[PDB]
Parts: sequence; C-alpha cells; structure tokens
Amino acid sequence: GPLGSMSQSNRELVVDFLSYKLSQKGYSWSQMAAVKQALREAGDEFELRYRRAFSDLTSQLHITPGTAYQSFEQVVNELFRDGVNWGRIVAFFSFGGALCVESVDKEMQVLVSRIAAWMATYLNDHLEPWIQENGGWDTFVELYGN
Amino acid sequence: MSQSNRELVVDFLSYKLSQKGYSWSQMAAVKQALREAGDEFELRYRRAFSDLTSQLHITPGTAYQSFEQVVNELFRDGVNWGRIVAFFSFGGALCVESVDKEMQVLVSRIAAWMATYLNDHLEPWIQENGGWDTFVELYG
Amino acid sequence: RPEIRIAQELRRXGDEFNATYA
Amino acid sequence: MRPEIRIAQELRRXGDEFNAT
Repeated sequence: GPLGSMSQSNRELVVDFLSYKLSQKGYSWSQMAAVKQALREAGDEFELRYRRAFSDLTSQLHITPGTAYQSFEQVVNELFRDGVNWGRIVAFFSFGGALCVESVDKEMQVLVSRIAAWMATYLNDHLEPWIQENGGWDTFVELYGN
Repeated sequence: MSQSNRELVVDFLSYKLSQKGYSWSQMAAVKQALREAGDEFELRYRRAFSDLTSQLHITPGTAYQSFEQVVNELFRDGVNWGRIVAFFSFGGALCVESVDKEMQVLVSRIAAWMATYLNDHLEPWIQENGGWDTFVELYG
Repeated sequence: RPEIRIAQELRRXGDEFNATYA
Repeated sequence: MRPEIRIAQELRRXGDEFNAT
C-alpha cells in the first residue's frame, strides 16, 4: 500500500470510525463532525421531499464536460441571485451531489472532481460571508441538527 | 475556515456518491467498509458482549492498562481482518462507555491509543496481507 | 433557460425547506 | 478470569468466526 500518508490516514480512519459509533449512540466526536452530520441529514431530507427537482439534470441541462462549468455556475448564481438562507444552502449542496451522481451515471466521471472544486470555491467566496454573519455552521447545527 | 469548507464539500459528496454505489476515494472506501463491518460485527455478537465492557470498570486511572491488556490478548497469537474489526468495535464501545460514565476526557485518549497500536503493531501485518485495499475487497 | 428553470425551482424549494425546520 | 482477558478472548473468538464467514 501507499506509504506517503499512512500516519495521517490511519488517524483519520480511527476518527471516522469512532465518530460514527459515537453518533450512533447520540454523541458527537467534534463540532465539525456535527456540522457534517447535520448537512448529510438535511441533504437526505431535502432530496427525500423535493425529489423531482433533481430528475434528469444532465439531459435537461445538456451537461457535457465542455459546458458543465458554465451550467453549474449559472444555476448557483440564480439560486442565490437575491440572497441567502440556510434552506437555499442545503439546496446548493443537494444540487451539487445530484449533478455528481448523474454525471457518473452518464459516464462523465471526471466531472465529480471538478464540481467538488467549483462547489468549494463558491462556498468560500460567496457563501462564507453570509454564513459568518448569520451564526456560522454552529447555528445551522442548532437549527437543522438533531 | 476555507479548509473546513473544503472538507464539508468532500464529506457531503462522498456520502451522496456512496449512497449510489460510487466512491469518492480509496480512503472513503476503506472508512465505509470499516463502518459496515463494525455494524455487522456488533449486530451478530451483541448478546455475546453484553456487559463485558461495563465489567472493565473504566476510570481515567485504569483505562490505558485495560485497553492495552485487551488488545495484547486479542492479537496475542496473530492478526486477521476479523480481529482488526473486533479491535475497532472494541475501541468504539469503550468510547461510548466513557461518555456514558461522564468520562469524556477518555475519548481523545482512546483514539490516540488506537492509532498508535494500528500504526505500530497492525500496519506491518496489513502491509503483508494486501493492504486496506484487500480489506475492502473482502468486506466492502 | 434550463439553468434558470431548475435554479428557480431550487430557490422556491429551498425557501420552503428553510421555512419548515427553522 | 480477569475482565480484560474475558472480553479479549471473546473478541478473538468472535473475530475469528467473523473472519471465516
């Protein structure tokens, strides 16, 4: 196996397992593990309730590697064109996840790695200012966690 | 904060991909197989382990020696993947027990003891037996 | 247009979602 | 009959049974 990250990776493996076992018993390993869990759960609930929003994204958007970036950016710019709330942020994550899954379904696998970067850039550049002003991710966990 | 936002994207997408049978990364796949095996291990042998962790009488003053004695006896005559699964499950059960008893300070100590044992005493076997990739193929 | 169509649905659904749990 | 050894020998047995399946 790969030697170059063994020390850190083995640490992350232990943390991941213990985070999971603690969560299963109603506990949280850390603030960040709790943000991650709340976002996974909110995304599950959003996709459960609004499933038809996500149907046939790649054919409706005519997604190709050459057009994916502009299509992604146009959707997110319209989503937030007139402001931000936590519910719209959940929609943003759920949209990116659906686009990744359906890009893989449609044999455009290279798009997963790019969407993830496009999502992180938009989060850091355009959503983080609002998030800081509105209580940080801890307030999202307060409002949306269990 | 920028790095935390990246990790949040990575965690969300890794989960969504795995829900549909796809994998973000090898590390994501090892973590998933380990979570699944740990759940299946505890499902089958829960009744056999009833009270056994309670019986260790975990305290801050005795936790380290109790942890070492258990893991040294577990691997006394060798390593296999099932005993490694048992090792992780044991550590998780010990962590849950610590919080239950209001000994939350033990969680980070237990996590370190597990990583140390994994790095120093299990990794040689793991390297010889296919790496974590072979674990994923047998248990994923 | 398709980008705007889906984005407006996401926006309307996000606000409704936002309204329920918080 | 030490509690540490009792849980460890159950972990080992169960571990080995799990490994075999």
